[PDB]
Amino acid sequence: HMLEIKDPLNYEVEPFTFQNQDGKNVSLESLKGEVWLADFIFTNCETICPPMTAHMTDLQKKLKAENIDVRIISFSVDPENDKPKQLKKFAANYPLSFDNWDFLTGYSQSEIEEFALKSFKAIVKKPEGEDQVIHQSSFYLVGPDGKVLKDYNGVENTPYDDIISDVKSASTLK
Repeated sequence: HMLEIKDPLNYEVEPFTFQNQDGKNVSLESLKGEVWLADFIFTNCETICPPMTAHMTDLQKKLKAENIDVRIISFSVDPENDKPKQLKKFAANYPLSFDNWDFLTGYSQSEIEEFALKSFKAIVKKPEGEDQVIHQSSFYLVGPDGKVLKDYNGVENTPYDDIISDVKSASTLK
């Protein structure tokens, strides 16, 4: 045994309704039941170079097999300055497929705040990100209830299973 008997997570992402990069409305309603993948990023600074979305892009392939109605959601970090147009432009660089990939607006950080706080601690307002600034591109695997059950970090080094698990227990063992 090491980190106990592994790093089970249960990170409940509070349901809400969002608009995707198609201007199309989607809620957790459409995903709760399913094992849907999640991430969140900006693209505003950066030239495009590291394997940032590359992991997601690679997994988009696998997704065909997982498809059922699992979607890989990807919400905007600081959507006021970035905006879904930047995610679109970035998707025009990282050679990805909207195919079965819901890039979500979230809208103003006031809107994004409570959502991303509860869900992931991932707001931009008072904190800048004190972690999710430099080059993080962490996966979440969001379970059927809406609780996350695995993470990964793509570029390895800080897999985020371990951290989110530890935070899970430390919080109040969700």
